Amino acid sequence: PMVTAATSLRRALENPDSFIVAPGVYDGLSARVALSAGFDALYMTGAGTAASVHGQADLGICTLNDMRANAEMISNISPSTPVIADADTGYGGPIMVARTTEQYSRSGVAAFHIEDQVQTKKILVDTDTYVTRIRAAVQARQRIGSDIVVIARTDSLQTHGYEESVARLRAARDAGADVGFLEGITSREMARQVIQDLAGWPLLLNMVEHGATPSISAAEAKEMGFRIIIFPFAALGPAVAAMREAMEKLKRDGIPGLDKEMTPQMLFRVCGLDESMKVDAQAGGAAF
Amino acid sequence: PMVTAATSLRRALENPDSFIVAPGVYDGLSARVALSAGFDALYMTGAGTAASVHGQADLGICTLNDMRANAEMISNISPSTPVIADADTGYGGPIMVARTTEQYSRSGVAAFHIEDQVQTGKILVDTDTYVTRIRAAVQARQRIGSDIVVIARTDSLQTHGYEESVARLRAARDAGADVGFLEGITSREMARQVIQDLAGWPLLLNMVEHGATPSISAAEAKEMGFRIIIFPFAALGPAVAAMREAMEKLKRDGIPGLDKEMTPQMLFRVCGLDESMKVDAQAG
Amino acid sequence: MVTAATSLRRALENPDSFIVAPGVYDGLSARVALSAGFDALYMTGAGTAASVHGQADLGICTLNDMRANAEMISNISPSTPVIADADTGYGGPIMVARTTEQYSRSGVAAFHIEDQVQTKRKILVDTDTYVTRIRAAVQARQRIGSDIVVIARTDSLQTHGYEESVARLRAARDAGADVGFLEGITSREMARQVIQDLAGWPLLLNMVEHGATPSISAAEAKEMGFRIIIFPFAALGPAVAAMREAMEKLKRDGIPGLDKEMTPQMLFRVCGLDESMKVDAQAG
Amino acid sequence: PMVTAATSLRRALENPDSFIVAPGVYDGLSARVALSAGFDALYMTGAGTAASVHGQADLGICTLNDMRANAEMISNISPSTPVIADADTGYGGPIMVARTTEQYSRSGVAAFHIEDQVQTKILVDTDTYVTRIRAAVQARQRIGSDIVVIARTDSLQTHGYEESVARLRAARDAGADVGFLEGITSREMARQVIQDLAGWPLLLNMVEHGATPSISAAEAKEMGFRIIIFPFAALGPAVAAMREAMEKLKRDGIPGLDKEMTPQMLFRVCGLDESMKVDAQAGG
Ligand SMILES: [Mg+2]
Ligand SMILES: [Mg+2]
Ligand SMILES: [Mg+2]
Ligand SMILES: [Mg+2]
Repeated sequence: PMVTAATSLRRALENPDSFIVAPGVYDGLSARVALSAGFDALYMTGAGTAASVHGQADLGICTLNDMRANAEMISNISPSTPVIADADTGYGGPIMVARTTEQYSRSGVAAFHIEDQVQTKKILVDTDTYVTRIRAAVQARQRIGSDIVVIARTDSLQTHGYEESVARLRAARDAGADVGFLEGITSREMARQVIQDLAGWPLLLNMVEHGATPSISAAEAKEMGFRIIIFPFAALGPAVAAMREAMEKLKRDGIPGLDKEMTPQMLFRVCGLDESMKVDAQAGGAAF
Repeated sequence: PMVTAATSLRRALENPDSFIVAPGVYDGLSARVALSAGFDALYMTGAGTAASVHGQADLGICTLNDMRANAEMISNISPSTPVIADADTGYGGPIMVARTTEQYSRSGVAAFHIEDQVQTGKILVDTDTYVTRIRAAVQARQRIGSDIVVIARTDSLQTHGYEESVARLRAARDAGADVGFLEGITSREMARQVIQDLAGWPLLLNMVEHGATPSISAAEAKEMGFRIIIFPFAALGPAVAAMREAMEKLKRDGIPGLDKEMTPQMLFRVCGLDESMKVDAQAG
Repeated sequence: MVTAATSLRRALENPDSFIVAPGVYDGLSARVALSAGFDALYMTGAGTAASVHGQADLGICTLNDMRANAEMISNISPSTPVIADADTGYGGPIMVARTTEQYSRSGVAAFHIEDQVQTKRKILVDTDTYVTRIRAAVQARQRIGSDIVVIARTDSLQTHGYEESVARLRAARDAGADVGFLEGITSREMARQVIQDLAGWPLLLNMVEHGATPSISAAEAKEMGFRIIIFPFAALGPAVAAMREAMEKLKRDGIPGLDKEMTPQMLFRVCGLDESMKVDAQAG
Repeated sequence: PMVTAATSLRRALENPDSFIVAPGVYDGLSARVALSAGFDALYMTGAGTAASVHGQADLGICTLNDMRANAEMISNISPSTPVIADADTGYGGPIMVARTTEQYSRSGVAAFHIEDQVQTKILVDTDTYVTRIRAAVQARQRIGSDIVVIARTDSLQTHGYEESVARLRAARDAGADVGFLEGITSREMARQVIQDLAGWPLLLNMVEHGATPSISAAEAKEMGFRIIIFPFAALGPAVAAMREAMEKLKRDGIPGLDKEMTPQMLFRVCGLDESMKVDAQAGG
């Protein structure tokens, strides 16, 4: 039988000693680089999928199709490594939440977050309608015997302020969500409070540096009491800076002038050539 | 009415003076970042497509669906910037070579390259099979009236040597292909020779450094007489070295330590936010 | 390079042309309608939902799903106009713009956008949000020089009344729409009344039988002054009733018992094997 | 603990008493319609996929992407019901056969077939064909998938019976679960193959009016087959019905569809009530 990295994530979350550190990846390449560096979890950023798949800002231009194709691909690079995937607002009503839940599960996604924003347009949907997306996800994975981890995100902080944020989290905890995600915590003090306010329920810190949140390392998050830290820009920021200074060097020099170690063979190795080659060798033949 | 950058690439190649630099791009970011640097053609690498879309080596794992979708979105980031796309071996026989051709045209691809390998090393098909692909591609764009530039590429140098490569390319030239492409050129002298051996007919140099070919710059390639130069790992080697570095620093420190400017807003404006905002604003 | 969007556009500026488009949901139903002699086709979203997804018409189809099926049907016979459901444009003006650009590149002759909320959890959006949709579509096609015909549909007849329905149809006309589409017309006096309320603007009749709408045949509808009549269930209804009977009979017998002309050779002929064979012979 | 119909099928096939009867379905409609007729296995046909998804003959036009998506939609209408899908030649070499196998597994497909034709009737040598079967088996062992590997040979009309048998023995020995002699030409050949490969599950393709005699499910079972498929069960009826309705609509200018043939009815055939329960349970 098939196993998923949902089940080992779930099992690590039911354990108070485990802390999940998941760099933000957005494509095959970033996923391979992060895995080679020895990360035991990855986070598929939706801002990065929008940037890579469509070359757009994150304005809600990825469909279910895009987002699931990208999460399934990242989940199956290393199937025993948990992937936490953005799932925006679930791509419609409860029928669409269920469909997303089932498709992410079949794809081997370990966890996905679902938020309280309006599909289209930060504009928010009433709490009732939000818990409706939560319930439909929990019931969907329940129908298919899936251990996928439901993360409940709330984008209500700046809009409606701390207590309303904590209210909407608690409503989603009561409707079955496995983890809470307060977007844009504004101080270390608010991060300690929310751990205490939703005591005993796992929480996820979103660590995008240089924004509403002070810079909190993974050892410090763990000690404040979070259960997951994600860094959605760990790969994007570096990649964009280097591609820009590489492009400009090419435009000056007329040749990329890459280090003698960036052979194409090496980039196929980063992408698991050796493993493909033994998959081909094992089937008999041949081509290598 | 409705316009493709194949027409304009096409006329550049007709001007004996135009020299085309196409850096290698693989996704929406690399594409956006290269257009921001001021480049006037792009090159969609299929190795880069296999690495980004699937996380795999360049081993023929991308389907026509896969490649056609990545090339349509890169092509429509800047619809007036010619895009040159890997089309591999045209994704099957004549019927599939024609779908690939029609699907790339509708999508506004400016040029694509078809090679002489099995689908499917390196390992080669015969000149008659290879020319059937080339003729399927030409006759298909003629039926729909597409100006898409058909690039005939050969991988026969390593196995069969120089005269075999040249004759495969003459065979393709005679079947209608607009540009030649001798892959894996092994010396400066052979670069000078192919150009004169196929005088009159424009040629593409694939410049992936530190492989089979000496390191030739845009400037040395235009002296030799190439009409197009491409740099497939131009976005992708820099992105890999930078991510690897950032990940093993994040592993040691427990925090990215990103430069103050690498913010999500930075990325949004790199990805054409101010224009997305104008579109919405203009609709009401 | 041409699309049927152009020819449908001038068919609609010429006052004597009337468009008869039977509902088609996959490539088979498209090939069968074309063979019957039909000069236009209508891609039902109801049917697309049922076929690609095996689901009721519940807003479960994505722009990815609708656009693939619309490109395919449009390109079975590129010179025959295809009118495609485009639901609510799959989001805000940013998505409405993508939808228009993608259908245009796809060869799709005409598409329709409505005033329902994208995601229920009939419920409509206000008129300004609706007009924003229609405006995003006109502007999007104008930027890329696309002739794709923009059909403004309203589902407000039941929820708001006929006077409101007419006001939303006039507000869509003012925003640049090419054709209007009152959904669910309840009588012929209302039919003749909408044609007159929006005099000089072409209107589309949705003729799904046994609904809110009396039975109006292509000729009567032309005579009244409609310029397009669609029959979304023309293929779906007969396909479903016959497959259900075939299956129950196979369940009873243990063998299908099909007519001797129900063969894989008849299928392939239906689905243009002779032309696929002309194409492959040509490349050789 | 997420479960797949591959497990129940593979376990049924270990139990001699079990006989598998599956009609051919090509899309969500024809699959809803067969399931409602009481069937407990479904066959996804490749010729019907090409005709529905692409509008084309069964010519090698479908891609892994086309074929895996239609397969996952069909498996997931009734996930406890086993679905046998076509997999052509597995879409490349060991690497693509393995992707095909992984992706089919994750989609809930219960069994698939891989045959011995060239990717692009012309056959590949036994060794190459066995490499695919072996790559299928090893791919699914690696992920712990119970997916059923069916080995198909199309060698009969080109090489005759004894070559056919040699190819299934070689697929068998490499790990395939079931054998599929395409185009069996008599009742005697049918008993001879079942026998020559005793104790190895066989499948009978039953497409009436071809080279195979009409053999019903009951007779196939009595013979020794473990699986009977009816690829054309839904295609034949669908095409004839639509043709006839299309021609009638052309003459009459109105479908004149039966009073039963409505949206409500389609939406019920495609699971409307179950969609509404799911909604009411969410809200809550
Ligand atoms: Mg998001
Ligand atoms: Mg390639
Ligand atoms: Mg619709
Ligand atoms: Mg097939």
